[PDB]
Amino acid sequence: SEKAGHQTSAESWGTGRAVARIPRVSGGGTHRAGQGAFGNMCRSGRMFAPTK
Amino acid sequence: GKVKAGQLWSKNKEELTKILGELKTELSQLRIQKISSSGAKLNKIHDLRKSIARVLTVINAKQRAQLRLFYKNKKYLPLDLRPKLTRALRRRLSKEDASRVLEKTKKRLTHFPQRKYAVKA
Amino acid sequence: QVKVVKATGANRGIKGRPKGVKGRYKMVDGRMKKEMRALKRLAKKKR
Amino acid sequence: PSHKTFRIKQKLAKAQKQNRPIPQWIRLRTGNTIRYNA
Amino acid sequence: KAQIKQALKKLYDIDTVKINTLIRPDGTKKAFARLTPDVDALDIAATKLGLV
Amino acid sequence: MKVRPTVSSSRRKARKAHFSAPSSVRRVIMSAPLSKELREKYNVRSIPIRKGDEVQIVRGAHKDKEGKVTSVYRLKYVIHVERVTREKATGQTVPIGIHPSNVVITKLHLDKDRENILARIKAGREQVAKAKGK
Amino acid sequence: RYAATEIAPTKSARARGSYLRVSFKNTRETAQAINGWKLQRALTFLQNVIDKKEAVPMRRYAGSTGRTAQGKQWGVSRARWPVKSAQFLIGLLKNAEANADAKGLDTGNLIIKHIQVNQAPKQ
Amino acid sequence: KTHGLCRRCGRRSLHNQKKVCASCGYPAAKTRKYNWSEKAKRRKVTGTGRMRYLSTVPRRFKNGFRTGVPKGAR
RNA sequence: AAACUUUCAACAACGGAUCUCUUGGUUCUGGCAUCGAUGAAGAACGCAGCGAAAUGCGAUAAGUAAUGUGAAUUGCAGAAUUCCGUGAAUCAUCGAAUCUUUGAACG
RNA sequence: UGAGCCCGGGUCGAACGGCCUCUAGUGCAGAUCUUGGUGGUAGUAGCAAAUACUUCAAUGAGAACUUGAAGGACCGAAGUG
RNA sequence: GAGACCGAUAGCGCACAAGUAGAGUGAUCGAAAGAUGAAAAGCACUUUGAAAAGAGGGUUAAAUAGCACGUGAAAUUGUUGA
Ligand SMILES: [Zn+2]
Repeated sequence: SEKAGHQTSAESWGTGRAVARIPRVSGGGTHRAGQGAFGNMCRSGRMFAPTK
Repeated sequence: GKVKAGQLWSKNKEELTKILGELKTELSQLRIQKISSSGAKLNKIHDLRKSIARVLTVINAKQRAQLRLFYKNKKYLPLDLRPKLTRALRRRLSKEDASRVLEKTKKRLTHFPQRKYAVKA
Repeated sequence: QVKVVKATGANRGIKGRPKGVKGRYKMVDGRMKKEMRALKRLAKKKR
Repeated sequence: PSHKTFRIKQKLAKAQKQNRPIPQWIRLRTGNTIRYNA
Repeated sequence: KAQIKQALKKLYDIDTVKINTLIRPDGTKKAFARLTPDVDALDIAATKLGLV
Repeated sequence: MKVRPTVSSSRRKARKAHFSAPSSVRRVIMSAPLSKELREKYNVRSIPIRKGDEVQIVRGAHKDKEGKVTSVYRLKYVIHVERVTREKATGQTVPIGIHPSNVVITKLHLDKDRENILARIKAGREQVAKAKGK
Repeated sequence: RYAATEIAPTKSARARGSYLRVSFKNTRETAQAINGWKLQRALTFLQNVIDKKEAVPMRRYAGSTGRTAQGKQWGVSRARWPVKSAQFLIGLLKNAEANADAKGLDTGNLIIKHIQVNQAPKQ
Repeated sequence: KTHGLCRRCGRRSLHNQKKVCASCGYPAAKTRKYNWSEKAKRRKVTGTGRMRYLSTVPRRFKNGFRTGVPKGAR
């Protein structure tokens, strides 16, 4: 599905934080909050070159 | 404590009302005496509740049949008795109005209607 | 003016503004040390 | 507070009704996967 | 209160001096019916209510 | 091989239908075969099982043992045969769930409805046999 | 199942406790303290530990433990009194002694052949 | 607090000053909806509720919106 | 020598990887066209003998009428069904109804 | 040679493999990688101030912080009401 | 109705009482979580324990399957052996 991996709101925390420069889900009251997204190496993320 | 639908259909309005009143009185009394030692009395209460529903359904159905017979030959019927269908289907043109066509088109079709024919191989 | 904050201790892996009450802050890392060295070597090559 | 409405009182009663535990016979039904209240 | 008094009168033949109503925390109504001095509450409860 | 487009060879859909079938479909599924004597008596191969039938268990740990059906427990696709039980720890006997495909019917509970079912099955079988023969 | 599977079950007594809310490190230290002893000696020692008459040596998990003359019984300086672990081991040892009584073994000649403390799922 | 309960959508999102629901816009006849929030659209789209009557329509269509009683029924 | 640190093995722990499965998802194809003032979509509160959620229903409330099938439901408890019958069922179909407060919501 | 392949012993319970072609979401130590789990640090840092507690008896398997009585302290009507 | 698709960190966020629990004043954000066994046959009875549980005993082909349940790796840990 073309919407797979993109049905989330994530933004990179920044550069100077001692964490990987990866988009992270906003929020703050669930396990999903703060986790990486939008990447091929991230769990529950998009696959590399999605099949068409 | 079970009331039969066939017997209810056979019976008329006054007997139906009498049975409904008896069932309601029995249900009230047996609920009052049920609140202590609610058992097979609970089973009986479930039975009378279903029986009251059945009697009410029979009374309502007979009344609606009578009303439909009364409004059989009248232009406007109650909205409850008018067919539901769909809002669009109700708004839709009637069959007569949809099939009604102009007189000139009628004449053209009368005197030149699609013919039956075949072409030899 | 702009205060520089090391992302270590209580400041490591935090979402936003740390406890430092100031107008403007800047988080730093060793990853940024290497970025900074790359920027200066490019600048010196250009000059 | 002490001043409220019967509707909000009924809503609080319903909230408690959800905040009751689960029945053992529900647990013992065949094909059941319910273990505890969530 | 009028409906409760009428119901106790017509169904169970109970004359009540007064009725006090409250709504319980669960949402049902509770009615205290104080009866006439002529009738006996114990006798009525034993006869028509099936309560000891 | 399937031909009609309405039927599906989908394992997923077939298992979903089998495990979510209503009680009447479960009855049809839990149809069971008849004995040989009943076979040449009624010209019927199989019939849905019911509570009053006498059956012979011929598959499972219970080798060749007979008994009256006690209950057709349609929820988990099993039937209960009289005297085919196992003792719990407490010593109370609980019936063993047996399958209609594993049982065979020896004596059949008779009424108007099942006589009609037998007549319909026999009529179809004899009509097709006559059509094939001549 | 038990770790020591080389012991025939008809000639020995056993006891088990699982998901016990007591410190794993202290329980291991006191189990090593009572390991290989006779049952009465172990029971008296555990009661003395509860009463702070004797202390168990802390061998491996012994960070910053005060020194006590009681440790001289073990040739060590770091000794401590794990009261809770002592009570738990007393409970299991009494259960094992009761199992031995049921089996008919002689209680005066029993030794703690095997004792093991493992980590339970964390809470 | 700036948000009490809204009677139309049931969320604690009606402003107490503006008297407008921030979720559905209750005083307006239309239900608030924007195409940049597919998640909100699919949170409050048809099928997320009870389906009182739209769930009963298809069977009447299948039988053809036919009215009456079976012949010979009591 | 023991203890302690470390190496290997056996067994036992922690943890849930691997293998196997799948009433689920994803993609494609085919037939058909059907919401609402005759009150929709959505929200709320009630209803089961013993139910909180899910599901169903609306004071006729885990449902009524009708048609078909033909002997159940099931966790327990209590009743059935005479079985040579207008008839069990958390059955199916479904043309008749009941359908609380709101919500386009309309004293 | 090697990436690897094959067998034995133990565990386990329902499917799997060789060969020739086809096809690909096909091979990891790193990416301050993602998710989850687990260590050393470590039984370590630490568990504050509101002056204060004590004796007997009772319940209980178990009593410093559960109770009764007795003492010794405190809020001091702008109260610890 | 189908597939040279995916097979529980995959495939829709959701194979489960998932747009649920939860977070935010709000617009909104939004998870984790499948598998005993053919059949519960889900351990009667005895004993220790305050109890939780343990040990005998029993069901099962198997408890080296006990509803912390198919198989059960590594990291890490305990005991024993060298
Ligand atoms: Zn609203």
